[PDB]
Amino acid sequence: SNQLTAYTLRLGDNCLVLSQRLGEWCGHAPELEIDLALANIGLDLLGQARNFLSYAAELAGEGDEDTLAFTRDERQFSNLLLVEQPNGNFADTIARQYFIDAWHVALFTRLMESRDPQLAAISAKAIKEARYHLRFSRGWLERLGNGTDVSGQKMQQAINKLWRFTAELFDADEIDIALSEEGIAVDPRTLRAAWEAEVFAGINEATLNVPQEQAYRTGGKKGLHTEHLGPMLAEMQYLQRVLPGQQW
Amino acid sequence: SNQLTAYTLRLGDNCLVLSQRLGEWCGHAPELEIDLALANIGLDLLGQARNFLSYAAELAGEGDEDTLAFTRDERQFSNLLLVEQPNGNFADTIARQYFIDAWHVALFTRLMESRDPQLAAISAKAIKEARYHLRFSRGWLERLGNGTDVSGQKMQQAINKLWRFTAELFDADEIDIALSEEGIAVDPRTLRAAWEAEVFAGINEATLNVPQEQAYRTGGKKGLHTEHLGPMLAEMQYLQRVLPGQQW
Amino acid sequence: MRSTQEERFEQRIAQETAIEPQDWMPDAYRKTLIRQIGQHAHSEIVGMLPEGNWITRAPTLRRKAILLAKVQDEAGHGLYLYSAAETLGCAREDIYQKMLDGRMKYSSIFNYPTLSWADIGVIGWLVDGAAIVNQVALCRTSYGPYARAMVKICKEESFHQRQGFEACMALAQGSEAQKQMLQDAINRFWWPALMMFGPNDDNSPNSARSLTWKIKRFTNDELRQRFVDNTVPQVEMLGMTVPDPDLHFDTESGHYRFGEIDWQEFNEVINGRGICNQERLDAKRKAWEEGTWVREAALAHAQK
Amino acid sequence: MRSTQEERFEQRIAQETAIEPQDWMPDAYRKTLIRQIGQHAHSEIVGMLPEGNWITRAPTLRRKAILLAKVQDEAGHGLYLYSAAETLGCAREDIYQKMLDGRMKYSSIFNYPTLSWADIGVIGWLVDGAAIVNQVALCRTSYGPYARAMVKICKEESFHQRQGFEACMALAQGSEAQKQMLQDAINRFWWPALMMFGPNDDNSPNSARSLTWKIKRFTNDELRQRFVDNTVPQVEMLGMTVPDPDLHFDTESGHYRFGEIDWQEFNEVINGRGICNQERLDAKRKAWEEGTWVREAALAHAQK
Ligand SMILES: C[C@H](O)CC(=O)SCCNC(=O)CCNC(=O)[C@H](O)C(C)(C)COP(=O)(O)OP(=O)(O)OC[C@H]1O[C@@H](n2cnc3c(N)ncnc32)[C@H](O)[C@@H]1OP(=O)(O)O
Ligand SMILES: C[C@H](O)CC(=O)SCCNC(=O)CCNC(=O)[C@H](O)C(C)(C)COP(=O)(O)OP(=O)(O)OC[C@H]1O[C@@H](n2cnc3c(N)ncnc32)[C@H](O)[C@@H]1OP(=O)(O)O
Repeated sequence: SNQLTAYTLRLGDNCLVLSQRLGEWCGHAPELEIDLALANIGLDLLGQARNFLSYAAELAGEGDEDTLAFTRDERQFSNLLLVEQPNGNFADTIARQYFIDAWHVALFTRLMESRDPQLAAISAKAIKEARYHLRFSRGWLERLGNGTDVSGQKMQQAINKLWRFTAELFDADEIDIALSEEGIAVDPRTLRAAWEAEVFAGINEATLNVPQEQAYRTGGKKGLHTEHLGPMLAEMQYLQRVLPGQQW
Repeated sequence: SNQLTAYTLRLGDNCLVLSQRLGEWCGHAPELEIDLALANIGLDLLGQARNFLSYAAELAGEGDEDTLAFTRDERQFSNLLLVEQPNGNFADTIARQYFIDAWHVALFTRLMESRDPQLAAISAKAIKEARYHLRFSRGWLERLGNGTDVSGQKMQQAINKLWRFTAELFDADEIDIALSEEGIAVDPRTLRAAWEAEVFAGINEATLNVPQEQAYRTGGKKGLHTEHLGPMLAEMQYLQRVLPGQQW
Repeated sequence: MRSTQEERFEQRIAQETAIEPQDWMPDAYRKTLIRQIGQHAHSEIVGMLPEGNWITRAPTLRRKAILLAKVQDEAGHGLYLYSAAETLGCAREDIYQKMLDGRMKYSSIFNYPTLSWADIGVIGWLVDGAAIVNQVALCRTSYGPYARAMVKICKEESFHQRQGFEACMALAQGSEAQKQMLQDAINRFWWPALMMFGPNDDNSPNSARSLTWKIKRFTNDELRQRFVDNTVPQVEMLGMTVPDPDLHFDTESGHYRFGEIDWQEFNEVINGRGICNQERLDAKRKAWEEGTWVREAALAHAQK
Repeated sequence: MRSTQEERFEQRIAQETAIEPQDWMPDAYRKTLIRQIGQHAHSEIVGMLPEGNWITRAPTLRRKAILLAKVQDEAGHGLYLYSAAETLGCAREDIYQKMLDGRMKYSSIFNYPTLSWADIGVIGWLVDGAAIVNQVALCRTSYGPYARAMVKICKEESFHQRQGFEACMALAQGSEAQKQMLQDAINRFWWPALMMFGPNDDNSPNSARSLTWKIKRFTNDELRQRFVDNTVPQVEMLGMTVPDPDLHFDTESGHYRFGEIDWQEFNEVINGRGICNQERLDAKRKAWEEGTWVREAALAHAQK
């Protein structure tokens, strides 16, 4: 149960934290249409976070999505390092979104075959949304990569800047492996082929290069984060920290 | 006593909030010498905040500088709107610093003649530091304003962007007036001549223009802030909010 | 003598025949609608900013999700209004630029800061409540594309306004600190919400023609009175007060009589000198300028 | 046969006659000191970033002020070390650029993230404690400008290290949550602090010459052993533990024997592949590039 709880929480945390980053874009996008699109994606991801976190609380036998989101510190958060990266320019945001949506598609496709019914059901809802997200992010990868000289350069740089964090997408620990052998979780190492098939093709189509740097950054799943997470949590949790134990 | 407490708290809050902004620059300056200088100024201002806040707590008969800094929300904070402005580029930071140091010099010069001994003593320490700050900020105003075309433009824009908040430097309310008639506080309206003599000359010397926009923004002293303060307080207070009532 | 075109138009208006984009219309009618629908669409866009200010800080995931859905809808509504304005021969890109330059207005209410989470529920409740009274009144505006866009918009907005009220109800029934938060948000937003309806009927240069052309179906003062009569019972349901010493029920007239609006403040705000005017326009100008390479990328990709 | 210049130099070193900037020195001696003093100065600069990360979040105004004073001192120490390095004929601007390009190193310890306030007290205590052992050992380094800069630096640093320990003592004597914070910070910083002393005496390419030229007065392992012997009693004073199952007192030798360092991690880190390497250099590169117009302004003003 402890393993299943932690696994579920990781997936919830990935979506929660990325949703937070997308929320910062509200009113700041290059076009009203993009503002609409980012709010929509952030809303889907928030919905997924609520689903995973709710199940995590139910598994643990205490708390709820709000105790989980607002009363854990950065050392207890278990999101991927990729989703806590700063928004940066629009290409930095597109790169991060594309890497994640490609992964979500690969993951949720297989997780809807989980032998855990609730995880399977949550995943069956999330995959429909992840497919929308991937069309949007891949569409923008192509438009920026194969746009102007300027946009092509920014998109390459965005990709290069984020690459080292992709290692964690296929990192497996004992929780992953144990649950995967029970047919409950997906072993993230087995997601590489599908993610690379999508992402390599997408970058190529955009007229860009796959970075040659070997990806090496992990630790988010173990509560070992970059220096970006603490400040995100200060902002996210402030009100709950000031006025704890209330209804809103 | 209530008026004196609020007046003292305003001065403390001005220094605390500006100190917070300067702290963000640490490690990010254009030169190691500038990093040194900004940390130094931020440290002086923090020292002043501790002095004013400590006296404010003593006047109120409860709490201390930490209860004041970490347990008040944005509607209770009484700093000038000018000191909560974002750092922006280096000129934005220099403009904000220069406007404030010129004001501090004018104010503390007169406040060391306060009929309140503790306010007079706090002011006698602060004026020595404010004089250092003014040399630094005015020096950089001149170097940027009368540097390159590029730096000259950025410095003008920085000045223009901040101008509307200077109205609050000479805004007097019933607390100001009542305490000033007792010879305890300085009536901020009477600071205009000295501040304008300094600032008008400095801008001219830098080969820049005094903005023609009539300054119109106030409210910080009444706890009516820009949307910048809330996020600053979330960052500043997080740990204290998470782990209240402890010793550090 | 009116021309036959002019006379026919007045007859169409009198018989409540909706004006469509291909119909003749007085040039002053075309222009006042480009003005009003364009500034209505500008308001949707700017209004995302005070609410967006709290998306990352909302106290529960439920309230955060509700707020994201609202803001996403506002964006969609801006799009509907730009489409409607474009049927009159204007260009979205052009009127948006006039907004950036301060050559066109957006709603006064969006120049006020969100200083607490309660402000968000109060915007959902009072501010959206005022927009609903005004916007439902426009479902019978004389220009068809505008009327039909109002129908669609009003169907969506009133749901969000109900959610705003429920967020305020949570504070009203919560701890003493939450109740004080709500009251303070009301104290700061009450009068600005009243100002959303526009100037008095004595000081409203566009009303003469707008009323005659059935663009405006109720006077600014009429709509504001209805809002006060409808909203005061909602304030009471929350156990809250209105920051108006002169508010009272007048049994003689069957209305709540309320105090004088600060028109000096109103005029400062609509002319760029309110609390957040500079910040709102800086933010949209920054988004436009920094997004330029993105728009140029999309254009260059389309062509290939 | 050594040349007379070479022989005279070896005789100066043996008699502990400080080498000064105008003295002949082997070219390899000049260069290893430009390397070591330059990277020492780089370390001062980069080390401002993990601590700066917490200046705006420190839990009390007292702890915030102490931390600001420390960081201000670090900047000053960087300046002293650049001055000292420049006496050897190098240019600060040039070696700083090599640091930005990853062509020169800075201390491994600064590639680790500050994930809690306890990390700050632990950096003040363990990390500064390790730098003090190493830096006091360099007060008798053979090159005069370097030795004298170490004297000045050590006089200032040991005060800040004492303040770091006191911040850790507050957590150690505080609530259960504060105690757990301290332990977790120790668990994450203990081994990285041990690595500050450098590789084992068997794997240290610069040691042969540095020891012979009395640049290095104690071996990496000797200094690390002294640090462990001195620090373990401080950990005990805090009522804390060391994340080392093999640490034990050996009465036979009179030393604490401790476990094996992860040299694979060490080598990853010093070669740019640690936890924060990319972030640290991005931050300094960003500061340099974005500050360019400021430096060009100062230069153009000076000339007028
Ligand atoms: C996104 C939000 O939900 C949008 C809303 O629904 S807010 C609720 C009010 N509704 C709207 O703003 C949209 C539809 N517009 C209207 O109904 C009308 O334009 C109105 C009632 C706001 C003003 O009436 P109108 O006859 O156009 O102007 P008038 O009464 O003569 O006012 C004089 C000037 O002040 C402007 N004004 C009036 N009230 C204003 C306000 N609250 N904010 C900003 N400007 C205002 C008018 O547009 C006009 O200036 P202009 O000629 O440069 O446009
Ligand atoms: C700002 C901080 O307070 C600075 C500190 O005081 S930290 C404490 C350690 N002291 C210093 O870093 C400053 C003075 N320097 C030294 O004493 C020595 O350079 C040292 C002990 C770090 C390394 O010994 P040295 O003989 O120079 O190198 P060696 O033992 O052969 O190590 C092999 C390589 O790894 C580097 N290295 C060793 N330890 C390192 C570490 N902890 N971090 C980064 N690089 C390290 C060496 O510089 C060398 O590489 P290079 O030839 O490219 O410079």
